[PDB]
Amino acid sequence: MKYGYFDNDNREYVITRPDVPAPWTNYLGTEKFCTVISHNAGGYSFYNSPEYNRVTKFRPNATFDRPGHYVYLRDDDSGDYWSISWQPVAKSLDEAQYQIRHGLSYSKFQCDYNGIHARKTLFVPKGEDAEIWDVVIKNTSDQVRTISAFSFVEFSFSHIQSDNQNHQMSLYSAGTAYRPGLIEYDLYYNTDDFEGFYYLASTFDPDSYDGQRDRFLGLYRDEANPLAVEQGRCSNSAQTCYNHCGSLHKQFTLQPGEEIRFAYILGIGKGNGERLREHYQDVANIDAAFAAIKAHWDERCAKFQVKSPNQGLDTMINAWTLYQAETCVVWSRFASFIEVGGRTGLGYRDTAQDAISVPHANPEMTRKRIVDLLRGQVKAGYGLHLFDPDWFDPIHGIKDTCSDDHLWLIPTICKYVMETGETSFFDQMIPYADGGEASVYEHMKAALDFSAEYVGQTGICKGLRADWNDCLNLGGGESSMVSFLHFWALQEFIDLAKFLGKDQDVNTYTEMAANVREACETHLWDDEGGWYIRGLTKNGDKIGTAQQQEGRVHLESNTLAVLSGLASQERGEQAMDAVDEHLFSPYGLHLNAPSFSTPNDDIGFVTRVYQGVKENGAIFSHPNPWAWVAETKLGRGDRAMKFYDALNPYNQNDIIEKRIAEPYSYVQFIMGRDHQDHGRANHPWLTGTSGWAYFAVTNYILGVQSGFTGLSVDPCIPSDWPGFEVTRQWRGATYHIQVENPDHVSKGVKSITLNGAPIQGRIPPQAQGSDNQVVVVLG
Amino acid sequence: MKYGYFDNDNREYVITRPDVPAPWTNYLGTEKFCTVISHNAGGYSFYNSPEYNRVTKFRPNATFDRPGHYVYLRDDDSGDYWSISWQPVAKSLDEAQYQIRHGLSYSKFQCDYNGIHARKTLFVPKGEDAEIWDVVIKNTSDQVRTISAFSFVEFSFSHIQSDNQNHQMSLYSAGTAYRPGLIEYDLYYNTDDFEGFYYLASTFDPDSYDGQRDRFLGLYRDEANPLAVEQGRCSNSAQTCYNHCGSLHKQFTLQPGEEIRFAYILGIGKGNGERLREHYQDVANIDAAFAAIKAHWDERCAKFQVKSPNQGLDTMINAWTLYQAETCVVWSRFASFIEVGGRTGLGYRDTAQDAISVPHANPEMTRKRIVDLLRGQVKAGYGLHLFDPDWFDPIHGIKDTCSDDHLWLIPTICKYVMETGETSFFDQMIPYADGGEASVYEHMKAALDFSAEYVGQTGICKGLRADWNDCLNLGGGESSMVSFLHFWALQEFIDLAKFLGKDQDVNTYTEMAANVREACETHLWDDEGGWYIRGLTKNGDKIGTAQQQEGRVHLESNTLAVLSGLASQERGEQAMDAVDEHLFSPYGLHLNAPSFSTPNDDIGFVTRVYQGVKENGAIFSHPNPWAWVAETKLGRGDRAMKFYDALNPYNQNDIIEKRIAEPYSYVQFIMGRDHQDHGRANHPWLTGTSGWAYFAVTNYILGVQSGFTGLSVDPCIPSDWPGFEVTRQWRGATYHIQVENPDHVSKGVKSITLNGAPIQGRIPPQAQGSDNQVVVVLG
Ligand SMILES: [Ca+2]
Ligand SMILES: [Ca+2]
Ligand SMILES: [Ca+2]
Ligand SMILES: [Ca+2]
Ligand SMILES: [Ca+2]
Ligand SMILES: [Ca+2]
Repeated sequence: MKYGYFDNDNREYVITRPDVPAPWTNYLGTEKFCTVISHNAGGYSFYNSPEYNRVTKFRPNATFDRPGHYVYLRDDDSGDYWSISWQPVAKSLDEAQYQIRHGLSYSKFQCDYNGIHARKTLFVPKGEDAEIWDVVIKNTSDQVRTISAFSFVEFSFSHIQSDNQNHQMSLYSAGTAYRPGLIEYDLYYNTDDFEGFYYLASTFDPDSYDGQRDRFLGLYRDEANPLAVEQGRCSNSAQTCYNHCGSLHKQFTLQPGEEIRFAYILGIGKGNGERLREHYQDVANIDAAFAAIKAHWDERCAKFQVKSPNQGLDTMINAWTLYQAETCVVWSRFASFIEVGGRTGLGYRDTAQDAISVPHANPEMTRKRIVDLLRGQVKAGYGLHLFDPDWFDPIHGIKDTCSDDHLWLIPTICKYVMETGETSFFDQMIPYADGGEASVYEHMKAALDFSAEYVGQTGICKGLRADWNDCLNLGGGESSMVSFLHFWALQEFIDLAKFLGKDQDVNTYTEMAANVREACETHLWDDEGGWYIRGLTKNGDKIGTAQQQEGRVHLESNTLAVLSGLASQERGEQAMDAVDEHLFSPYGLHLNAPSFSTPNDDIGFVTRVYQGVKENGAIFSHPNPWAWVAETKLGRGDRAMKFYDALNPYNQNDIIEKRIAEPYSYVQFIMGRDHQDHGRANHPWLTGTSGWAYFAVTNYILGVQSGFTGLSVDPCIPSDWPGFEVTRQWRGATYHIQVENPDHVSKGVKSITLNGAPIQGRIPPQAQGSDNQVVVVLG
Repeated sequence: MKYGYFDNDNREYVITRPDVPAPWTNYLGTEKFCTVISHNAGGYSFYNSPEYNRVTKFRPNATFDRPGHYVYLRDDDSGDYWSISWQPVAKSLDEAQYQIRHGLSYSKFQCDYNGIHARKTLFVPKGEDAEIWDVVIKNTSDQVRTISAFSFVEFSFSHIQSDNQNHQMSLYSAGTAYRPGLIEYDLYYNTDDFEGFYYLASTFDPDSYDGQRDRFLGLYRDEANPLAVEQGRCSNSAQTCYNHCGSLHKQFTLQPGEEIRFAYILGIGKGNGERLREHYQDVANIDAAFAAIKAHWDERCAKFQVKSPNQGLDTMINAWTLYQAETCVVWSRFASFIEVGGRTGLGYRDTAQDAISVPHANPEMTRKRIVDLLRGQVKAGYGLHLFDPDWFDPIHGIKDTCSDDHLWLIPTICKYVMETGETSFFDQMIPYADGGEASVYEHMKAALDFSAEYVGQTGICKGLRADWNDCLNLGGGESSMVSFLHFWALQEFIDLAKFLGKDQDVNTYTEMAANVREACETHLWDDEGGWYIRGLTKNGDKIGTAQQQEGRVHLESNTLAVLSGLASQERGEQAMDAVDEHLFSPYGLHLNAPSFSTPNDDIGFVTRVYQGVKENGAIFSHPNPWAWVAETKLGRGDRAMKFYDALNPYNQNDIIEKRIAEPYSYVQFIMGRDHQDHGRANHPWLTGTSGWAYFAVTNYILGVQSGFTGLSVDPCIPSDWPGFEVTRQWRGATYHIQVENPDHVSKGVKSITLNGAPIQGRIPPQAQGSDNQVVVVLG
């Protein structure tokens, strides 16, 4: 079953039926004001901090996704009413036709019902901290129609906790006041004239309004049947205390075929509402704002475009996965329909990894997040697991430290400089979170040295998940994954030091890497099963062996052994063959197998998790891309693509009855074979899977990699591919890459010509604005 | 307008119309399992800790109070369905007749609709950690009817925060399994076989069941129209992960006039469900359990009964206010429809005050809370503002200390011993929260000494509310109220030391009290306005003077000046006359006047609060009873009763359109004259107003006071009262008190006779089980 389709021409996902088994969401905003909106217009907005500056409310994890940003239409001759979004009124789908088009930073809602055509486009314009509701109403009937429009948003008390609890305080913390076409919401305890005021305005001069939620909705009614909408007029309520809303109403008389256009604006700050309601009265200003949003992504998408034999890959890489990846980098991981309170700010390992994905499209935000992470690192070398970047924008101990967080930052910083050429970044002085300062280069060495220190007696990095927090504590237990990650970070740093001429560091870290490789190859390989173990308990018992009954094969250790470059080709192929044989499924690769069924605290919390769920036997998406990278390094492009196709949401567009979640977004995890809901995808949007998937496909399958001295093209594709084409923008120059595979191999470059001239090695960075033809022949 | 009436005979409040403007709630449970339930069956249950052991979910502060404990009935011949409680199905009130009877620790729901009579009694039986749903269905039509019943509860993830957020974890933290007539809910991460398991069972053998919320309710539906109920059968769902519910269904065939009875049981712990569903199959066991709940309160109510000319006073004192007061002592202040997360445990000043109210009815719980408070006190002498008694059941600094918390404990402990005669309690060794131990007596001296130390240069106690937390910080600013409270606590302690023969302490604290009185009479009286000021800013500016434009007269300082016994009769009368003239309203006494309109941090956060709201000009209920006590000490019974009648919820039974909240419960505050909603009552049930109101009426208006050596009867009533009667149980003996007022005075005892013999002074404690006639003649 399917509920929509991909519109490649307009870069939108079209939902043709609104009764989807779950809310399919989209993100509005590219700067500070953000809105998480569903195909049923359910959702909320926040400014900068989802935890402390929520703008409109949200009652999560319920059968309905309310409240939202709704527009109710009413036929004043009959009293009939409906919403432009299907919910909350939920007019019969046998009577009304709904369509939702989720685009990049905008969502279009459409409803055709009983002679009235209505469209509503929600988007956050660049340059403003507000959301525009561009509404168009057309009378498609043969008679004069009188239609009233009502907006609705329930204003938040700003702190999520204040919306969820402590109402003894929050119910008396705000008030509403009215001025022509503007409901002004005052957070009374927040004296900042900007952050302490919200508003809902209309470009039309209202006939009525409501600032009190209980008056608009009415007693024993909810968003599905507001009293104001039913009776055809608001109560013109506005007062201090209790729950507030932003409802503006206007009646329109439409001749047959006549259409009208107007807008509502939800925003923050005194003075902005009166200004924008006037500004957008000239619809040309709305169109101009929308055009800027289209341009924003056109510019980004154009920096990497691919044309290959795989339509699913092309569709996702050329738009959706880039979009999801950058969304993570810009908005972080704590504002969705799943993350709705508590954790806020930046997760160290999450953003460190996310930031490696789109420096080619958004270098400024990538640099910002990297600086945030460097500022969130302590002198010891590790990073604060969870912190608010605003804290350090001009601290926990080793017990709460997660052994891998800081290491992910190394490859990411190296990639950022490779991409932008900002080599001076390494000399920039950045303060440590716990006092003092050091250059970016030294921050990096502090991270590498930390992991070299925190190892066991056999030379393996400490790290094991004891509690329910996905954190590799240092309280006992060694992790194969951390050692492999350390090796990878070391290889990256070695290349850097070599490029910078830091001979002393080259020797130091080459030696360190050498010791890591020897220790891993000696202690982590299981020659009975033919794979790498997950690690060892604090008592020295190997976890992930061929002799154990549960948790024998682990995805993370085996994929990273190869991705890092530590594993030999021989062990790499066998380990990945075990991954394929024991972990592959039509929905993607399982994290481990068999699932754990016996609680064992020496192994970790994973033994206390349901089978086929989360860390215990589920298809955890994040590590899947690592398997693709591993396969490309082994030269098995067909194997890599088998894995890619299985996880690609695009290919599951017509199995929603099983997947449930959005077919345009990667999710945190899919229920594994051991759970009765095997196949159901959970937690779309804010997952590191998107950044890694984008990175894996662009840099390893398609094989396009920026470097310190040149651009490399070394693809690993399915042998049956006749070739493919990529448009890559790097350091201000364009590279039109054409890959030819006449001998039908998977990997191996026979020749590369730059502008008609054969070259050997990487492509040197060309002049600013230059357009270069690059022909790569595999063989 | 009214929505019900008081049924004095059955000690229940009868709601005859369910479309009340707000949820009118009741509390089920007397031991550890508690349920906050509304007249629409909305609400939730928790075990011991509302924060960490919630049993069923609750979506607060919304237009509907859901979810709840619902029973849906369906006519299987027509497909029509409705709930026994009006909501959530909300059958037209022109078609169905609903009645709800809230009783002491039980609630009866009734629905008469289209030939079917149904009753549902919810109550938590003593001895079990569960809630019984006693259901009776009767066919009152002239034809055979086939009716199906469905239960519904949405199981909580136990931690309130886990229900509200962090679903990335909680959605995979539980599961359901089914056994005949029992849905077993497993909190997977809680290994305790008792606390880590909930259940919903039925005495009947089910025809179908549902453990998955999404299957019972169905897609794009909610509690108002469950798919299972509409289709007439559950889907027999049960699995791990996602949201769970407890739905058991059974179809019944009823002959005309035939009725059936069965029960659902919501509870905690493995093994209990199978046991209780079987136990209650014999309805006699349900009746026996209900009888125990009636007995529980019959015993308590009988210990103090009054018959006076004031029906409102009698109705409330004989049942409702005692009930509300004891509810606060037993369940604390953090579980209602307003307090739904965050703060949990015990508020020091809240419980210290609450515990003075019902030692005559529940001495065991009173003693327990007193010990909790003593354990929550630090060596320095102050108490932890908010703490969990379980923490100390076998710490903040002076910056987070609230200057009055510990002082309230003194009069409360003295009262407890006076009431029970447990003089040995003073010698009991109790550990301080921050290490070490001392006798109860010494704990008390530590509190008194602390306040003597933390005073200003003029001798007034430090204390002023700087932030939004109702805490009198010691960071600068002096409080009249704290000094008066200190004096009151000192007078109480002096009487104690005198009784115990501690001459040295008698001299020490008499001297301390003397200094407090001199300092207050010298610096806190405003001879221009004729009242006591609120206090002084850290800069020495008096707050609450006749010359100021805002916040001139304050209720707390003026009432306590008299209640404490510090103020002279002359200043007392004038100060209280100012209270009457400037603060009295038909809804009760305002906290201060005029309201503040200019932010002034030297004065406190009150200057940043909306006018007529909370601390700034609202009718804050808590201090109102202090005014009654003050008036009785001044001998003005008519004035005291004017105040009592104005705040008494009972007298507002027919002005619900203005009051909104329950007419049987005191609330935290009523909107003041300065707010447009003046008259609206906010936050019923968990307010110290109930304990203080009970204490004020029983001990001061009716004037019955237990003492260390005898029982005192010194009433202060309206002059037109011909007299009144009280039945008082004290230390195992009964005192049948008859007060005669032939000369129509307000206060002053001419004579007192004990069992026919005239006596002078207090009534000596009589023999256990004795019944004594006490005749008091005023004159
Ligand atoms: Ca404000
Ligand atoms: Ca510096
Ligand atoms: Ca160019
Ligand atoms: Ca359990
Ligand atoms: Ca001891
Ligand atoms: Ca007796």
